[PDB]
Amino acid sequence: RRTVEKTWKLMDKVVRLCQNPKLQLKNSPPYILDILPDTYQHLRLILSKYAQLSENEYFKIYIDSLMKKSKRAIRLFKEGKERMYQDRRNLTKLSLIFSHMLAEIKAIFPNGQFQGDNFRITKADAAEFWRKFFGDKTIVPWKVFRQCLHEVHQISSGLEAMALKSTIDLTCNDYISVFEFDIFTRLFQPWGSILRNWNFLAVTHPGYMAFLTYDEVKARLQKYSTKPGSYIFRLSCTRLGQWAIGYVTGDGNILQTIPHNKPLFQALIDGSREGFYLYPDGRSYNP
Repeated sequence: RRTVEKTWKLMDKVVRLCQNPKLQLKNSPPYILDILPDTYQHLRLILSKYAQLSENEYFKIYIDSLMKKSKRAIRLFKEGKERMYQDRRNLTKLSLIFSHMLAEIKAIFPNGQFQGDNFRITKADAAEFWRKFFGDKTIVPWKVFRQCLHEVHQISSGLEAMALKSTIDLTCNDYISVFEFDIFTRLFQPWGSILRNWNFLAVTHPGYMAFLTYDEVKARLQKYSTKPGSYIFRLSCTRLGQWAIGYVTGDGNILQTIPHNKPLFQALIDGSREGFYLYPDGRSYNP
């Protein structure tokens, strides 16, 4: 708790810094003004229930992530000055990453207790991969993983690795827990063509907006009312491991679907067929 008294303390400076009126935070997911507070409430849940907690390696890496994370914001509010109303956009990249650190600690410690030992990963192939390789593990550094990842699904170049590090390392801490893992496995399934989809999808596809809000997505496709068929897809902070599809109707309107649990790969392949998905990001060509 010694360092976490130092962890919360840092987090309060930050919620202290954000609450500034000159910031006009339009708290639309994520709400840096809630995720952070909620993150504390849970640490109380977690610390309530628990030296066994002390040796938890993920807890250590995690709180390390949180604080390392906390001070950067402040430092940010420092460097930035007036700019505070690229240093800003950075702020958002963060409230985002905190949003995820939220979800993960929530997932590894449900109701307040450690259950990483038993995370049930959604896709099976996916699960045997990790079990086989990591088995008992809950968190794994980046290099290690990539290496194993590599024994099965070869990674074309140092460039692409990091780019993938980028897509799997949410919390941004150079480690990959079963969670950051379990989400990405569900995002880019099926397990066999793992890296194949990812590349075709979130790397060269004009239709991959990464994280976005339902208001922004609409916002963007308001520039295509004129052309129904135009669509784009995204991830969601409020529901990680999930893609939602936005597109414009022959009614001129803008609709939003979320596949239940059919991959994006097919969805788009099909929706494009009923002539639903035809001009990725209002762009002529569509793969």
